[PDB]
Amino acid sequence: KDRIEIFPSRMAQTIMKARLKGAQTGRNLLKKKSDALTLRFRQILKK
Amino acid sequence: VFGGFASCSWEVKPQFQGDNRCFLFSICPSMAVYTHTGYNDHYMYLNHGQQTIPNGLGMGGQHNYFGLWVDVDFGKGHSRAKPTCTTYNSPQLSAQENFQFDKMEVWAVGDKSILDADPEAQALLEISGHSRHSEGLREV
Amino acid sequence: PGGDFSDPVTSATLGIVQVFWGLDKKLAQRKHFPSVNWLISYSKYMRALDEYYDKHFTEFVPLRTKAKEILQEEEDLAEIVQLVGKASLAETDKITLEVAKLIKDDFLQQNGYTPYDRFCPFYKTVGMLSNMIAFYDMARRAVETTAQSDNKITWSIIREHMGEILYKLSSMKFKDPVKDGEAKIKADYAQLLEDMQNAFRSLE
Amino acid sequence: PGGDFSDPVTSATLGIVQVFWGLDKKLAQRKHFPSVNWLISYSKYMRALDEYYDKHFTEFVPLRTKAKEILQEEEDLAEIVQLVGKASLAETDKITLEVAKLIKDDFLQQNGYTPYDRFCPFYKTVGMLSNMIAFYDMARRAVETTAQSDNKITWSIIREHMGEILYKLSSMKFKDPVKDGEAKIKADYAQLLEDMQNAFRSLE
Amino acid sequence: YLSQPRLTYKTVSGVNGPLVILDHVKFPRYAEIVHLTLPDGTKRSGQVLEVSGSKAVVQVFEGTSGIDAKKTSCEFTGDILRTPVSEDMLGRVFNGSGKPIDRGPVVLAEDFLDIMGQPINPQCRIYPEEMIQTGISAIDGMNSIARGQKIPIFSAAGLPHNEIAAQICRQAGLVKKEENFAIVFAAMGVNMETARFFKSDFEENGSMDNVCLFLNLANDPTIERIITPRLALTTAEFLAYQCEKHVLVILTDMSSYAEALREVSAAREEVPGRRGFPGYMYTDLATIYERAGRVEGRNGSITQIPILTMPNDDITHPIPDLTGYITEGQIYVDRQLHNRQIYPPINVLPSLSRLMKSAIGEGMTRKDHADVSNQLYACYAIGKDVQAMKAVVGEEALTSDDLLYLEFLQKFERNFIAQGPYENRTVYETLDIGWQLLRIFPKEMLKRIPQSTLSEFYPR
Amino acid sequence: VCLFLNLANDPTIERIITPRLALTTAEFLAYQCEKHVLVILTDMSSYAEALREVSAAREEVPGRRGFPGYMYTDLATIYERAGRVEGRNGSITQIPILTMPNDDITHPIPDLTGYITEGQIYVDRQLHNRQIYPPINVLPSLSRLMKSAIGEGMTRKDHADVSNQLYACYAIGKDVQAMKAVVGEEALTSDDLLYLEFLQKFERNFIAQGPYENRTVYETLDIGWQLLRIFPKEMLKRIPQSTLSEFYPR
Amino acid sequence: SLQTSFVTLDEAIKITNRRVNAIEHVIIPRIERTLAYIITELDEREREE
Repeated sequence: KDRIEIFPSRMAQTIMKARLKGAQTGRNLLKKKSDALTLRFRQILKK
Repeated sequence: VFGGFASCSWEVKPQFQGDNRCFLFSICPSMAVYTHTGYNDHYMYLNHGQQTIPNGLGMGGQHNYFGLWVDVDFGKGHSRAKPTCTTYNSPQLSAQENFQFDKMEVWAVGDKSILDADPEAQALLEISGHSRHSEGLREV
Repeated sequence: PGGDFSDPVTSATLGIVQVFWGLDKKLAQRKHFPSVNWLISYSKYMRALDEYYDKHFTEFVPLRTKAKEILQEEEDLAEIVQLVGKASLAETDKITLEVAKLIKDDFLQQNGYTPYDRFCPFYKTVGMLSNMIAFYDMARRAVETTAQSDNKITWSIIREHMGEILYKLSSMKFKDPVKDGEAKIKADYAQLLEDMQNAFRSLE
Repeated sequence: PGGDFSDPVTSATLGIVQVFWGLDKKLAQRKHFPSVNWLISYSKYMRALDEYYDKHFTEFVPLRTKAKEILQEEEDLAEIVQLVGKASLAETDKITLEVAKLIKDDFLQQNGYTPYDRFCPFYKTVGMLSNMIAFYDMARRAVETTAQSDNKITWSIIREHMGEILYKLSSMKFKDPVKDGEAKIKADYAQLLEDMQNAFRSLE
Repeated sequence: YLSQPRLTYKTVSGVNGPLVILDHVKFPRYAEIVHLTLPDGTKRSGQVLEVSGSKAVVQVFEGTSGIDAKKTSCEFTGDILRTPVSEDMLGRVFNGSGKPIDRGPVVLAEDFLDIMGQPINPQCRIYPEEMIQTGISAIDGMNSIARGQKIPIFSAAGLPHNEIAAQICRQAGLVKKEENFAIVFAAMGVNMETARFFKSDFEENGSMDNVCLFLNLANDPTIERIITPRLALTTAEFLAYQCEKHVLVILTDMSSYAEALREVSAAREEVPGRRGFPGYMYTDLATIYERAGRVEGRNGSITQIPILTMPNDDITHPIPDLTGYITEGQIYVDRQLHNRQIYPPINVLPSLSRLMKSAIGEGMTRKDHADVSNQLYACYAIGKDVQAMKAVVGEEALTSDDLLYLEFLQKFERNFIAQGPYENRTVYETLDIGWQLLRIFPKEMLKRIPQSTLSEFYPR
Repeated sequence: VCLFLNLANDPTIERIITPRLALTTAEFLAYQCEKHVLVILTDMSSYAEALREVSAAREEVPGRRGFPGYMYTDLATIYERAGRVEGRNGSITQIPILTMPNDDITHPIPDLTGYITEGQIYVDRQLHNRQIYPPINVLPSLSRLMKSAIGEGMTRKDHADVSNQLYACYAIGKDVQAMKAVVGEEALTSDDLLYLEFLQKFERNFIAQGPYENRTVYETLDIGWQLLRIFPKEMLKRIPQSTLSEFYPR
Repeated sequence: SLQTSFVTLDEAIKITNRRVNAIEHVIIPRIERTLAYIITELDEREREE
């Protein structure tokens, strides 16, 4: 639960830097997709 | 050749469903029809992947003692109405106690997938490290 | 050293020994003892003890395959409850989350420096394992028989009416195998079965 | 060791060579064959070849500038096309996902044992892109001048109406460059252009 | 011949771990076997690791306890390590050094071959163009082995990769549609429970008359494990390239070979490369593996199945990363299939054999082999996606076509992958098991299978 | 009190002999003077950085994180000079003090100390920022001599059962708190708004003390049962029936 | 029609959030802590070499 099983090497450093970076791009969608849905959600309460 | 008729729709539920118009018949050994006797209302049955009650299609009798049963391991079943049946007064339909079949027909009388359902879960599955196992193997 | 299981004394031992059980990854610094670690734990004498098991205990090996099936299915589901959160769980799987919580806290976890658990005889282990796998079969019928129509017995309804019985399943480890008898412990395990069987006849 | 630019052999080759025909393993199970990536693959012989293309072929550099761009605007759409899914989208983007799809199955698609795709002559190679870029710019000029006036259209009124145009634009890769004549292939791509200039004048 | 008598030096000038150096040695060879005599009367054996002028160091195999600088005589044979090789050693059991441990005689040699061998001419090597059937459905149905291939079985510590190997040793054979087929089983660094199992399995089933067994235990010295896979291949390179048989070599626990090659090289104070293993390990694994394949002119072939253990299930370890650089596939014994009690627990999704196209088809097995295999691989790939997605999204999102890829997935893991360790299926009854599993789907849904073979084999 | 002070500008290789000069006084005052001794060895991290220093320029084979090979038996030279002996009425109780660098319990100084000493007391940074004194994380803390030093006839009947239950409620409600960060405050059952109730009352009424409270061993337990009345009787699954029938209802 | 588009956007927001928080507090910290162990254990393999 505390580490993803891989062993320390130079290649396995770039893959867990890409998977972290490939997760921060997913959260950046979902951080603003929720607020874009919250942008319509206030207007229904403003209706 | 044997089988049965269902009076209402089939619906996947543990309870015994159906009413008194459901009957069993026979064709190729002999031609006879067995209507209901009303001793019990254990008419139809349909269960789809549980572990404490049987999984398959069944008509007549009770649990594990059906008068006609088709199992989930397809191409198998039984008609264990050894003296006769209880709901239908119907005999052992097959030649053996537990038959095996290759042809089945279901005829009505009168009148996307889970892989493409959630686009956020396929986004969360790829983020959590779990792969896809199949690109270029399925259609769209 | 350091709670990491890729140290060169473990992976050198894995290629030598025949039985091996190791503590968990999460439960190494915090004491939850014993744990299992299914990624390296094994015993290659599981096939070499089946002539003994059917002779003297004769119903333990059907219990062990289900007791390994509840635990190997909760490790699948614990990653998804940490990600979804009990929402994509039909009620037949919310039981397997909870008998595996009941086995890893009461059956597997053994306080070896108490006088009532420093030695657990093998009838008491099977007696403790019989009463939980009987409970898992009586719970998972109480959900699956009332499922699609109303009176949907969930796992939630099972906890409110049988709150005193799941403590008594957690009370099966407090039996002392010397102060109590051998057929006194077995005379108090079957009464838990006859109250477990009478606790689902009130539900159906 | 599994497709990276972290090892000292792959990263110290790309500091020396000029062409990188960059291939990946993810883009291989599409049965695409080659496994071309066209995002990390480059060629730095575009400035040296600005004299061969402008003298002998005199048309190709602006089509090559556009065709690398249409396959790039598809990428920054395709993450939202997966997550959101084509629901509230502009109609100039639906061109650069359907014309862009026409490139990725009829221009960058190969199969090496076939009697049409073991040799691709270059005059037929620029002959296929001479029609595909013209269909892109005429779909763009249609959707931008008919965006405000009267009877505004989308893409889904064209591809149903011009389904027989999208068959001739998809049967360019299946014309055999080996049996057919040298000038038997350019006239077919010059007769098709008047089935692409007249066809848009059947909708407006 | 060798007529000159051998010098028995007593000039031991230093002991350092397993190494003994000498002095006043007259013209010492490289890798020349010496025969030490201890003071208490016992004998050992060694090998010369470095000469320098009149001084040679000696790597003693069996240990170094008792070797003093006064009374131990080293007798220099003047010859490299050559092993006695015969055709009637099919049916014997030798240890890691060539000594027989089946209570039998020492082998009467036909010709003393050298255990380093010779490199095979690439101008005299032929592509593997038939099949070794192995009895296991997941290795013959979907990952078919060509005669002359090198396909490692990757595994982990605790998985049944010994019972798999012993099942392959009993059920290997041609794809008959047998006097020139033989197994050479080498076990390096096994514990005592495994090498009694390998000995009590090949007499209990009568499959001994074609198997040579080179056992090498963990309590045995670490240098015998180095020279064990060069005895098993020199026996194999004799049986196929001189006696014209089809040999299958099984090298159980090749990860313990790389644990000994690290132990020998650390004794010589040499430089370590990636993760402690020597620099020369890529050319030392390929010294073993590349003694395989069919040749031109002879009518024999050598197939190799090495067997590894990935430490902590990390495929990126240098023993699997470098054996996937020289060989031609994987098998991937999986843990998640073992924990649900399936035998053999073979993960067909990461397993591959790069030479499957030249082992199947008309004349080899049957003309439907290449299309059943990659269709079962597609309905097992989709089935592993459905159950991965139905746990995260919920149970009520499954349509009726979607449950069908789970009826396959359960019946694939019970009728195709589940075998039982004494059930020997030929290839004609792996595909007839595989064809009644493809009839779970209707005809319109099998899109990986062509129509010209769907209209011959599918309807029953 | 007998103070051996090696300050920060005092020379480094005196720190090799400073815990040896202090413990030899202790083993004199306990085994020859029959006194009870409490030995306080603060910043044992500054022992090993002055031992790594002397082995660097000596150029031995370095071990884990550059610390020398013989670091286990060297801290075992120091920590093992403790305990009682037969026929002498004195004792040495040892409390060294460490600093884990970057709060890593898997550094070679707390991981090799935890293999020699009998339990450890963990001081964590997260409870320090939340103004808790003392900030003691009981989840990785341990006393390997607690099991035979408590019980009936030493402290009280229910000591060993309360601490095993106060462990399991803090260890569970720290997992529900990490489940509250995913599914939010709303999707929590009513027997899991009890485990978050415990953590607000465990680390303020039991852990958080104030530097001048002399809380007895009975006053600690009587705090520990009013935290175990947070739950109903049928969830204290680590406490048997013989002790729950007497100590729970008050 | 306005109170029936409320309870569709009231359920779709309360799932996305449990999925932004399931990355912020579960997935991304686990990928960061294995990064802080690769830069540590490879400092060790440079030091022994």
